[PDB]
Amino acid sequence: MKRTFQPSVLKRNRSHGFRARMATKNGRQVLARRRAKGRARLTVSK
Amino acid sequence: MIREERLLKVLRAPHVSEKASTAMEKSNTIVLKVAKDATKAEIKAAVQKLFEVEVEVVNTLVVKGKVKRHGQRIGRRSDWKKAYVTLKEGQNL
Amino acid sequence: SRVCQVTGKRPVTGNNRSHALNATKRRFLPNLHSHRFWVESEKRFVTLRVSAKGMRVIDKKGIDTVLAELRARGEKY
Amino acid sequence: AAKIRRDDEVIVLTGKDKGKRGKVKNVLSSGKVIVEGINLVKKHQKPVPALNQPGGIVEKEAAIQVSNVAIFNAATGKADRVGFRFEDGKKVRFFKSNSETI
Amino acid sequence: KAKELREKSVEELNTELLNLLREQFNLRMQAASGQLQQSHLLKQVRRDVARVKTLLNEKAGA
RNA sequence: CGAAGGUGUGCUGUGAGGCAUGCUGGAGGUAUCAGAAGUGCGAAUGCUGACAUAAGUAACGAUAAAGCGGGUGAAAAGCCCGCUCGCCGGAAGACCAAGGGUUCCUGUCCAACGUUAAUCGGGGCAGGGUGAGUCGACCCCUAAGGCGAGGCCGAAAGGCG
RNA sequence: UAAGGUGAUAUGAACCGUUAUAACCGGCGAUUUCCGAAUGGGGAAACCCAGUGUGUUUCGACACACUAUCAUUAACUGAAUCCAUAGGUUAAUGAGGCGAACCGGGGGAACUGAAACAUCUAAGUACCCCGAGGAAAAGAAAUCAACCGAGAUUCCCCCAGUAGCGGCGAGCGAACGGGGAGCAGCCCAGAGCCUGAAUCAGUGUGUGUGUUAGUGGAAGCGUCUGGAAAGGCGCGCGAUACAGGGUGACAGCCCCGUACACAAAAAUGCACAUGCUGUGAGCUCGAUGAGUAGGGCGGGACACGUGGUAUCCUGUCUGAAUAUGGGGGGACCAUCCUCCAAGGCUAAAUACUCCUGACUGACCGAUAGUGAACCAGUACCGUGAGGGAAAGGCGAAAAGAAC
Ligand SMILES: [Mg+2]
Ligand SMILES: [Mg+2]
Ligand SMILES: [Mg+2]
Ligand SMILES: [Mg+2]
Ligand SMILES: [Mg+2]
Ligand SMILES: [Mg+2]
Ligand SMILES: [Mg+2]
Ligand SMILES: [Mg+2]
Ligand SMILES: [Mg+2]
Ligand SMILES: [Mg+2]
Ligand SMILES: [Mg+2]
Ligand SMILES: [Mg+2]
Ligand SMILES: [Mg+2]
Ligand SMILES: [Mg+2]
Ligand SMILES: [Mg+2]
Ligand SMILES: [Mg+2]
Ligand SMILES: [Mg+2]
Ligand SMILES: [Mg+2]
Ligand SMILES: [Mg+2]
Ligand SMILES: [Mg+2]
Ligand SMILES: [Mg+2]
Ligand SMILES: [Mg+2]
Ligand SMILES: [Mg+2]
Ligand SMILES: [Mg+2]
Ligand SMILES: [Mg+2]
Ligand SMILES: [Mg+2]
Ligand SMILES: [Mg+2]
Ligand SMILES: [Mg+2]
Ligand SMILES: [Mg+2]
Ligand SMILES: [Mg+2]
Ligand SMILES: [Mg+2]
Ligand SMILES: [Mg+2]
Ligand SMILES: [Mg+2]
Ligand SMILES: [Mg+2]
Ligand SMILES: [Mg+2]
Ligand SMILES: [Mg+2]
Ligand SMILES: [Mg+2]
Ligand SMILES: [Mg+2]
Repeated sequence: MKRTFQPSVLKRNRSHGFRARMATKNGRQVLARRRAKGRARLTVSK
Repeated sequence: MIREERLLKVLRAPHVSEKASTAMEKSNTIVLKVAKDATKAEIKAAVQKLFEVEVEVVNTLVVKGKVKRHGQRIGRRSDWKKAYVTLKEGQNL
Repeated sequence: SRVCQVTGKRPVTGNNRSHALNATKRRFLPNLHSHRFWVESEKRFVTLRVSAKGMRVIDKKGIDTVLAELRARGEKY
Repeated sequence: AAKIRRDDEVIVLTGKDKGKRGKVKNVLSSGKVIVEGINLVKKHQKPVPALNQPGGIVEKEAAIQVSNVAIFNAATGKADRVGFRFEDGKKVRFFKSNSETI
Repeated sequence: KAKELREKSVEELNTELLNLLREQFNLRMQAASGQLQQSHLLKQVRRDVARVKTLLNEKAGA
């Protein structure tokens, strides 16, 4: 049947994108933790 | 549209292929690799000064580089810009 | 915010204690009022967010003295 | 600061060719040398059609640890050891056994 | 080089820079059409250009 | 002139064990007396890996359906060519968007992938291929809603505008 | 510094270099796209679109520079409203973001313990937030003592699981005094006189000395086994060097080192010296921190849970004296002793480790030790926060097996 993941790049980027992380104090902490963990991909990008 | 330092950097290489050979025989059009950030105007000027022939029109596309896997890892070739540069009827080279 | 521009009085925290001595966290707010002071030396009214305590400071020192403290503090009015 | 150098005549101290002498043909960053006529191997070289090259058993000098050779002091007939000193304003090599510059 | 260069004017070094960028264009086309036997030339030209631009810069800077 | 470990054997200890030695192995081992413990495993529906069992069993994914001649090939029910047969046909055709991202075309190869074989493939490798003033985006314009100089508000963080 | 080189898988190609512009090492420079605080505006990061000024042997658009916000300052402007003030533009200077732990502060849990549970505990812990420094904070008595005296702060050892607090339960838990580390004392609340007089900081120069490259660095040969000798055996030698590593088996004497002795054109640390802009020295006569201390109410902090409860902070209401004065000495009073609040600064002993160098381990040795010995915060999973592996060993040498 119909499953839970229905893609939309526009909505992907608006919810989870780099600029959205940067817009709030807590999203900027998501990036900090990820960079400290040494993640290759901070967010899903182009 | 030009400054010579930039014009000299804009054309990278002839591109060879059946499509490109035919485009020359059939349409007096030469196919090139040009700088990624090159514009049709630059390409036109560049071709006209360096290869010293008159240009009719330039068409351009951007080629996506193919990806190749390698066990668990991928490699990616570079995108580049292709230019279809049509010479005027009095054909040269 | 709930802050006296004269004394710095601001919310502080503490407990409600019941008869059975249950502590629940609470605040104590300052007794603030926006009030218009006539400043003679500037032919003008100045509105300060002041605790009542702060008002008594202004009765004692004079508004000129207290506004001078505001400047030196960098605080604008 | 290198004690053994290209074109030196050296004598082998260690290995199957102990005792033989030969000219250093090149020294490798790995601390190994190729000495003429020393430490030969008979490799089975695969054919390569690019050039229509057939295969063959080839004899080549294989690389030998440089610490397995000594500088040869032709003037005394023996293995020797290098040291450094300054003559004129330039650094030189000299044989330990007889204090002579190389 | 780098001294032969340092003893030219700004006028001359711009001329030489053009000359090198032209040579560089021609080598590129040769290599790209599998006609360059001497692959090593590219790096010498590339680096000459650097040297020349590095000197223009040091002459302007003071 | 063969260490540790592995595998046999002989002797010995009440036992946990010990010593000797054949074979394997190929560079380490360690008496004695002391010293310190990540010190002993069959169980915890323990943890990780490896390998059994059921068993060459069930199954091979819509009951739209196949038959033959020729070809390629080491091999052809399945790939190519041909003649027939059957199925869909408000779709099982064609074209957009979203989403994917080279899967497209050609050559070449078949281990693994493909629920079988595979010469074939959306599989491997290489090369090629996407051409715009007027098709779309960008662009100009706004909707819900978002952000928001100053500003209002809030222990701080911030909320609202 | 050099006779070898153009980083790795990783060959090959074309080349560079050998006595000094090959390469390599270190100091100082140059260049340093785009995104990112991101700062010309916008935005779904690495993209879209501008304004103004400059440039066109072609003066097209393309190129180059500037243009974010906030704060302090200045100049020019400028309302309601006469002056003024707000406002407005421009310029100068600064900030912004990131990041280990330690550090000061604003907020502040619960499971749990009490063999249930609410006072109490956990605990001012976890967490969130703000800010700073190489340390932070604290600090030169309105402090203790006890009629003898001590003499700021911080840290360590005792005092002591004591005195106490406590549904006097569970628990919580001092200080006096003693031994130590370290030690350092100043300024304003003001005018005169003498006047740049001690001090600090920014900073030029000097010497000294560290750091960032480096330089020299002793002494073994025969024989046996073996594929190979560092092993056995023989006889030598160095040692302020027998720390360690490598080399075809275990090497003081083969190689790199090690003991010891040395070295910097350049940048930088720290130190004495010195120039500089600024800061003010000592002297006399002054002055002496008020919405404060105290108090009523509610809370909080003190080991101290309101108790007979001193001391501290203060949300709220009040409110002194002025050295002939005031605080404290654990309710309170007298006596006596002691100190001087309502202004500020201050090094050391103390806390820590993202990082750099050197050295060490009765620490691990591939299911261990990091999650990761290996291209791992990867592959993979998840919309996302987030979660998160497996996986080392031919040989001495590829001699990696021609035919
Ligand atoms: Mg196009
Ligand atoms: Mg063992
Ligand atoms: Mg044993
Ligand atoms: Mg024992
Ligand atoms: Mg058991
Ligand atoms: Mg059965
Ligand atoms: Mg059956
Ligand atoms: Mg069946
Ligand atoms: Mg089927
Ligand atoms: Mg088969
Ligand atoms: Mg593919
Ligand atoms: Mg295809
Ligand atoms: Mg198959
Ligand atoms: Mg394919
Ligand atoms: Mg056209
Ligand atoms: Mg808003
Ligand atoms: Mg704002
Ligand atoms: Mg921008
Ligand atoms: Mg716009
Ligand atoms: Mg922006
Ligand atoms: Mg007016
Ligand atoms: Mg900051
Ligand atoms: Mg309980
Ligand atoms: Mg700092
Ligand atoms: Mg301090
Ligand atoms: Mg006394
Ligand atoms: Mg304690
Ligand atoms: Mg003491
Ligand atoms: Mg002392
Ligand atoms: Mg030596
Ligand atoms: Mg061996
Ligand atoms: Mg006083
Ligand atoms: Mg008091
Ligand atoms: Mg009582
Ligand atoms: Mg004071
Ligand atoms: Mg370290
Ligand atoms: Mg592991
Ligand atoms: Mg193992």
